[PDB]
Amino acid sequence: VQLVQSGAEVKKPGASVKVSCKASGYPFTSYGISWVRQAPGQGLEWMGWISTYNGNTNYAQKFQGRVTMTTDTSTTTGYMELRRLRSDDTAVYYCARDYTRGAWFGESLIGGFDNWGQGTLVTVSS
Amino acid sequence: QVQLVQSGAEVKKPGSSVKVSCKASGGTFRSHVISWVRQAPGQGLEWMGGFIPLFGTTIYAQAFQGRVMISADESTSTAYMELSSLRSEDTAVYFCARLFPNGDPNSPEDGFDIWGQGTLVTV
Amino acid sequence: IVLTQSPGTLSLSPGERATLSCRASQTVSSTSLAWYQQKPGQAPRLLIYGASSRATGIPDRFSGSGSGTDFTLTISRLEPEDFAVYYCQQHDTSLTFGGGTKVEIK
Amino acid sequence: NFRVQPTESIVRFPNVTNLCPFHEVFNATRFASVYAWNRTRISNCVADYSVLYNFAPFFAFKCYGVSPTKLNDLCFTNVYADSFVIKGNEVSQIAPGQTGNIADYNYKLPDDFTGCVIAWNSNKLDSKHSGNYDYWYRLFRKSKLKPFERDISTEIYQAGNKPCKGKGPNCYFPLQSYGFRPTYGVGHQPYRVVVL
Amino acid sequence: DIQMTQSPSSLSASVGDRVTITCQASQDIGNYLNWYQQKPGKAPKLLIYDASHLETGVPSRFSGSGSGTDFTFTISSLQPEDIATYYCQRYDDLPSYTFGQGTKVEIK
Repeated sequence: VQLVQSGAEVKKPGASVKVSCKASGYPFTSYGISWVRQAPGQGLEWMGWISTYNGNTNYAQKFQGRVTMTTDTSTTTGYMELRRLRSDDTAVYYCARDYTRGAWFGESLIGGFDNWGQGTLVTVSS
Repeated sequence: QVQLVQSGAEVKKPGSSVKVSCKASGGTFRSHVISWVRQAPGQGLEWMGGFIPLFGTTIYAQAFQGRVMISADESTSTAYMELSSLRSEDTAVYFCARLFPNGDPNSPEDGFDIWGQGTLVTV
Repeated sequence: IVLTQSPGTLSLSPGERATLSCRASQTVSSTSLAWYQQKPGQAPRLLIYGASSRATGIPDRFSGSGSGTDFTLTISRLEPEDFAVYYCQQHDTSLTFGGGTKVEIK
Repeated sequence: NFRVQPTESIVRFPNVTNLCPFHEVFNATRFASVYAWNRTRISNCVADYSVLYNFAPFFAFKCYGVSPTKLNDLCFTNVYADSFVIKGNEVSQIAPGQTGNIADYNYKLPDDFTGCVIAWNSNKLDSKHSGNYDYWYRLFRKSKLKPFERDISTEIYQAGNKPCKGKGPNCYFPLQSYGFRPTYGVGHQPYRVVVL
Repeated sequence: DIQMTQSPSSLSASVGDRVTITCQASQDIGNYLNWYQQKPGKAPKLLIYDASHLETGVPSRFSGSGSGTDFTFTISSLQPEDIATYYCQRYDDLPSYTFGQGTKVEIK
């Protein structure tokens, strides 16, 4: 509902990211947070999705080992973790509560990518 | 084709009932379960509740739910909203419509809405 | 497949991040879906091809995102520049335009 | 003899048990196709309902079932929260007994105990003044479906004048894009509704 | 400006009521004519742009027409809800936004 995200994240060509996503005033456990990568101009690249219940994750083959979506279930702050950062990899992503694949099952359910992350404007500028 | 002539436009005052009539315009009422539109003044829409004279008991308006005594007497060429215990909340343009379950096998162009005229109630 | 500009009367004053749902129906990839701004009574501009994406003509102040059926144009600090009429398109599936969500004023 | 003493300490078994899919249906963006009633099996729990009572006017809080209280307190396995969209004339039919047009073709409810079905109009939320034609429902599906099923089965209508597929001319849609407008009655306003 | 007025200004008509609503300005508008209608208790709605070609929304009932000095926003067939005050802004190719007076199409 606010899904508080990080900002102009300063990573490097050969660093790993811990993007923030404060799972906002919703019952965190009963949902799943998807993500898309808004590569500048490239609409949004399908990032993946964390099941806020169990952590079932449909990553992106693009970022197979790169994107490794994790979360601080305690302080409810989503951490969609991508290694392989670089200037060409410096592109903003967002959170999204995945109601397409309704959580708890990793299975397609009614609804869209639900309420969204603030925005992680990853500045890996070189 | 069909017009669903409605009564008029007058104000009604608290405690009492507001009478309006969706009147029969040349047959084409029997299936045509005369439900009832409310159209809250300018804040929002509403459905006054209507009666189900199609061979059974009546549905009541969700919004008011208990003193919406919506009777409608189709053979008499009159409909009614029959809202006993009115206060002020009305202030609206209650329409008579051919609400979704009200098409004929004729007049499919006036499909599932043959609206009325409207009735300005207020205090 | 249909599109739904939810905040038909989104009233956020300039200088404040807002959110404008144009809210599709399918899980359409924005590879087709887009946005088209029209002056309030003129022909649509190429607003957001890619439906989140900023091209040449669009300033930074215009913001937005979205996927699936809940496209939320999370507009950033506003301007009268951003007070035209924006119509989120769907290049997918027989293009149904948008009809609604302007950003309004006091 | 001698003793009494009061001071109530009622430190409780749980600590931080997961709430429920509650505040996820009460607060979802996109509900299901109406006949595919998005019943789930609401999850393990702390479904301590009070987040129920807080909400702004529901316009349908009338607990279709046991009293609108005691749900937080009582402990049932799951209340199978269903999720679907309607428009008011269909919403009128969403109640125990109360069989009518949509609980006469599409969405029926049993004798009682439909959890605490909480309807509300979604004017700003499911239809734009373009008169949205989005969410498909089934009038003339075949007949009224039996109390409280899940109807991803959207069996087509027996419309006669033809043996081949029953459908009268051809394709008698139990696929009715809800086809409403923000300028109708709320009987025909967008309606997103939570069921239990 | 052409300082937009409409001339018929108060065409009274119920359901159907073969309609003529025309935003004849002071002088000629060409293809620079908005035709407005306001939905009460809400924000305005611009149905038609120059002389014709209704927006997606506010259905065909309110139908734009007329190309000359007077551009005719006739209704083919209204219904009780089409009570809407027919003022008319004029999109001037550099913004001037001169709206109208209100040619409300009524019901009893």
